[PDB]
Amino acid sequence: DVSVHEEMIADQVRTEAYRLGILKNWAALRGKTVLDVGAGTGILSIFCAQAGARRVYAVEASAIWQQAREVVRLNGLEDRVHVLPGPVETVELPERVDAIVSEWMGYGLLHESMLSSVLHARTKWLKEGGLLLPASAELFVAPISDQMLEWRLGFWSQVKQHYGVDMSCMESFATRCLMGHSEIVVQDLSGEDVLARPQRFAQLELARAGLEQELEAGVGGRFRCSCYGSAPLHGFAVWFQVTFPPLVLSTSPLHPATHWKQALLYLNEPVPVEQDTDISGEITLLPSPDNPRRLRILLRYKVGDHEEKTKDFAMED
Amino acid sequence: DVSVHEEMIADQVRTEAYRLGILKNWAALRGKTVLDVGAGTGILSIFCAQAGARRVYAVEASAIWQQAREVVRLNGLEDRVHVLPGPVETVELPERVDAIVSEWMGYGLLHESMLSSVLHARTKWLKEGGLLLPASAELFVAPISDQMLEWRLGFWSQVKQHYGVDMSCMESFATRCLMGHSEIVVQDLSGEDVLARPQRFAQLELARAGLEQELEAGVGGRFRCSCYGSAPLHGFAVWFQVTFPPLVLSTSPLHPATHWKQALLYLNEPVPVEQDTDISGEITLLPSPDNPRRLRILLRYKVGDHEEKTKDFAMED
Ligand SMILES: COCn1cc(CN(CC[C@@H](N)C(=O)O)C[C@H]2O[C@@H](n3cnc4c(N)ncnc43)[C@H](O)[C@@H]2O)c(N)nc1=O
Ligand SMILES: COCn1cc(CN(CC[C@@H](N)C(=O)O)C[C@H]2O[C@@H](n3cnc4c(N)ncnc43)[C@H](O)[C@@H]2O)c(N)nc1=O
Repeated sequence: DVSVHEEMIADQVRTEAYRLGILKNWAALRGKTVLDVGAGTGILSIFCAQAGARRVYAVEASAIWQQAREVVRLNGLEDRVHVLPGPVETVELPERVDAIVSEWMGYGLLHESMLSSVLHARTKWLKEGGLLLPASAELFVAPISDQMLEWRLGFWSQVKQHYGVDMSCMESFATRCLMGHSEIVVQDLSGEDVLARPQRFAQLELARAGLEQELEAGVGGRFRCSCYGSAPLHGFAVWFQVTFPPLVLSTSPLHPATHWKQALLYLNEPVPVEQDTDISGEITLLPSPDNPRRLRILLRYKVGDHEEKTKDFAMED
Repeated sequence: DVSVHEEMIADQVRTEAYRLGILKNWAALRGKTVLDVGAGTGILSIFCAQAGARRVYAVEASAIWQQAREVVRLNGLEDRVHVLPGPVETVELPERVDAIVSEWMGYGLLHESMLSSVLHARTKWLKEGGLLLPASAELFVAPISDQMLEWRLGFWSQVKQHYGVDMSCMESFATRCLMGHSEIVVQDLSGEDVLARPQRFAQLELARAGLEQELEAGVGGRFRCSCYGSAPLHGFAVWFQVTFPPLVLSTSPLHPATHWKQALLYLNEPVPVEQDTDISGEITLLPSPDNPRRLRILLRYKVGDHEEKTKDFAMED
């Protein structure tokens, strides 16, 4: 229960990006009012007060709201930051607000579906022309050769050289277990895993008319790239960045690691690729039919001269 | 599902200890018959055949028995190693056996309670004077100051120095979450965490009359030690070793790491200790009332001049 909060506060990229994204908007926040949607243990509301906000409403649905109230008190801000328990959809604020801040991004950007609550608060509580922090988000994909996966699968074929027993038949079993499922896998990668230049496949402007309906219909787009070299293709990694009106908070595997890691879409088995193998496809992020908070990703892809294939993923538990 | 098997075969201590423990008994195994209780993917049965066993019955209750049959075939041993699906309690072997091998140890030695199946097979299938591999087990305890836990709890009090927001009130919350529960926690430690000389608190001779009834009544004993230095005491670590009639397979945090890690018994909160603080107590490993395969540990302990305390733990899921 503390574990998610520990991961957040140990994430220097996340924490410093928000701290400085908020501080860069001092001019817009000075003497103004802020709503923190899903304030958690409260650090973003405190940052907003430290950037000069007159008053901050920290709205938190979970039990941890009590810790935000204590953090506010410890920092001497109890008369300017008000912690309000419950869903933002039904909280009663005493006034409309000049800015909304929220740490709404989930794995694969949209898992848990919190953006809809930020948009609900924007409509209900944000003053005309008010500020959203962050203001926008971009989605990226790249083909991957997951070096750790390669090693895990291949180790069965190395048992003979280490213990004198051939265990290579386990490779196919392990491949079925680790790649043959249809779950999105959250795992951190690096440049050593990235097989082609990353491609931006969608852009979300949080204030833009129609975004709520786009989320319901599916967010995404097509991509195309060409492989850097020869390797087993394991699938694709999806990640995001968000922008504070600019400072960019990135979750790319080519940038410093974050608690969001990346969302991995594994093909049913490895596919050999070579330098300049063309890969194209389409990725759509959707709410799951049974749970709208569980991310679903529909992947279409075409590797080289192979036929276009499809794989329909749901977020791992 | 493959994950437990990957962890096993990547555990060089486990795999080499069994390989050499088996090979050291070549004289007793040459031309003889072996039962492998819970053969899994089969490597121990193959090792026994490579030590000269005439015939090996590899008994495996789970679905993975099919992989053991394929591993046996890949190594050309299908006419000497027979993979038999189902519980050893009801398998029909064609003959009594000269030796039993088994990888029966769980976390905290007895979690999952597989030893009882080895003892059932000994009674039912082992010839008089036959060999058990391993033959014996010892249980150890030491007081611990878990350096990673210390850092995790203390990081809340460092937030002010890194981001300018006091979050020290989260320390008590985090302590309640991470130490205030009554679950056994499986985690690997090292010498940096060990606060006093480890103490052996029980010895199990697998062939000895009465062991089945001891397991039901509880295995364990008293211990006493004196702390090396000043540190927050977080509780105790429990681990085991097993002996092949001698080669010792150790899961101590002072020895190379294994997939069994150690079983950690955290006190409800840290207790300061100093050089030469005397600690005494008693540890009993028991089957859980509701699930006999789930390990329960009853801990009595006395730190310095503090009163004796009790904590009743059950294995984490
Ligand atoms: C998104 O997926 C990752 N994710 C993120 C968080 C981060 N936290 C805290 C945010 C942060 N600013 C701090 O603690 O500093 C977001 C918090 O937002 C809360 N929340 C969600 N929808 C709400 C609503 N309609 N009204 C009010 N509160 C709502 C939710 O209960 C979390 O406590 C978490 N805890 N778990 C997660 O898996
Ligand atoms: C103990 O706690 C850790 N532990 C261990 C294993 C190791 N394996 C495989 C052993 C090994 N020699 C190989 O695969 O090389 C032990 C195997 O033993 C099987 N088993 C248990 N009781 C049985 C019975 N009465 N009759 C027949 N088979 C039985 C069980 O289904 C496992 O597959 C595992 N898989 N999970 C775990 O959590």
